[PDB]
Amino acid sequence: ERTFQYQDSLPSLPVPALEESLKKYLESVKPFANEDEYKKTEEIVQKFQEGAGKRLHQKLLERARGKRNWLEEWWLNVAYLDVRIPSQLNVNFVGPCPHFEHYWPAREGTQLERGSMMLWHNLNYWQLLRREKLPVHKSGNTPLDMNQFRMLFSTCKVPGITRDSIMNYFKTESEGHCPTHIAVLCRGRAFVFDVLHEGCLITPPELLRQLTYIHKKCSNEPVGPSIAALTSEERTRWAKAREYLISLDPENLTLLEKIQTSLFVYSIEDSSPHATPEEYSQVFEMLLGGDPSVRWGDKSYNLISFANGIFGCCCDHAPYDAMVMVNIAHYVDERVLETEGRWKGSEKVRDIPLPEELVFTVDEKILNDVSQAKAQHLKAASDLQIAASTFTLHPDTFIQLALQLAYYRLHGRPGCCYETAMTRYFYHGRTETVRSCTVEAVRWCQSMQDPSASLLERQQKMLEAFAKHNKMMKDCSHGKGFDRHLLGLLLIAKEEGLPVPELFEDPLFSRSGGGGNFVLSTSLVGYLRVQGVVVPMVHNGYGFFYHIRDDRFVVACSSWRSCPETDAEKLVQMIFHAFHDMIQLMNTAHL
Repeated sequence: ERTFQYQDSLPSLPVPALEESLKKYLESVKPFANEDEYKKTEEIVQKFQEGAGKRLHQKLLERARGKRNWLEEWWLNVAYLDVRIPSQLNVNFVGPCPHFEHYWPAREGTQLERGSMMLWHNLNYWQLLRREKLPVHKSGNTPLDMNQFRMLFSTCKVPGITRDSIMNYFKTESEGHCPTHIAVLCRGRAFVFDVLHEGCLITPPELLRQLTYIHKKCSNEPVGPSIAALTSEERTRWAKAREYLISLDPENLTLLEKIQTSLFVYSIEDSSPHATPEEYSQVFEMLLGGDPSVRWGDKSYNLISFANGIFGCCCDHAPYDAMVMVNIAHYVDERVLETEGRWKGSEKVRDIPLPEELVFTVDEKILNDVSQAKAQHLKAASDLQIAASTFTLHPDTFIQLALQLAYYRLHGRPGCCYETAMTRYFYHGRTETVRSCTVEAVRWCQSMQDPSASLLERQQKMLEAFAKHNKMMKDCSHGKGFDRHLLGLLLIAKEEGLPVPELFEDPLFSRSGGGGNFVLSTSLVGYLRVQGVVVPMVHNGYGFFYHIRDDRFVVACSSWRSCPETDAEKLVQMIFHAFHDMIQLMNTAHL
């Protein structure tokens, strides 16, 4: 069995029935509307269903007739590439490598040694992928889309004036040649070297010589021009800075492309985030913040190495979602476990070429832009607050409802929530929105705060909330959600120069979360001991992510300090109490 052999067999992303989508939409706005607003929205939806919507839907069906995935290109552009805000901090997702839970606890002086092994395992993953030896993901006997794995290596975003682009240089052995070098960022400088020698992958001792060489060379020398810091800027500012940089010397483009085509970028940081099984929220913070001078925000996969032997991944969210990163990070975690975090092979170090430095041609203007880039990123990142803890009826639904209750208790109102739903059953399927803030969820939350509510009432309403969320998640992952569908209708109109339908201008459309206005941006990040996180979707909102183990729940929450109303730590404390109360309710109801 080969990694991508089922791709040509995957079913097309479906287009739900208009009526069902509009029914679900109407039901979703109830928690945020009074009688009048609801009646208004209902009439707007009815007219839409009878007129413009019916026509736009037909056009969407025609698009689907010619595309195995009618949403793919649109989603990439509208959700990522066209967005102008600095993506490195506000869009990229990060994930700490869980090796400090066992063999690699935080310890000064272990950066280079552990680093050599981190690269070795990551590269072995790449070899498996290139040979298509990576196991095909399946639900039962049904294969899932594996296309996102092509975006892990040799993939990089390139800034544009109005629209960025994704360059995917990866290729399996059957398709052709694939770049074989990695890029290392250190002290505002950049180096590259081939990972192959005489046909085989170089070993940890050899990789250690490369890293040691780079580290030692830069340590007692001033920080370089830090061109990488430009990747953390507002997208248009970076696009222009990139054009200017290239105008200074054609060769500069060659240097940029070398970074772009590298299997991945490895960053050497001199900071040491507190990272223990108990407290490691700081790893998330330095991963999203850090020193821009050694981070290539546009890279799909930027492996980060801290001074205390701690590691993490920072990824561009544009080409793929977090699960690919979770998979490789877990793969590495297993390798470290099986090897006791050591290289027990030959200590020989063959005579391989030393890393080559990419020396960019720069002038006073470029250096001023670089300076500006670093400053804006550091300032913006300093406003980020991260709270991470471990707590020890589908678990995902349980957590989603607990979050609803926690927010309800902490802020006194239902929080419109976005939960990622994967649609990998379909060709190049990525995600769909699950709206956790349902009428059922709110009714249950009210009963939990209702002194006159009987144990039986609370249990009954909670179960009804579970059932609703479960059905919702199932439909969404099966392509029957409605958020992407409505987006598609909107894009059909725009692409033809037709006006925006009134349904989207309706106050309830954005109050219910539409248009990227969810106060709670959430997602399960799997069951592989790896945790991921991104900043909130809105200034006065939260980012809440988690992963599930057979004996615990691990959560990571983000919020903006400049927003006095929100507090990531308090929300996490609140959800833990929520977990407690729900557990108690279930056990008591047990009887």
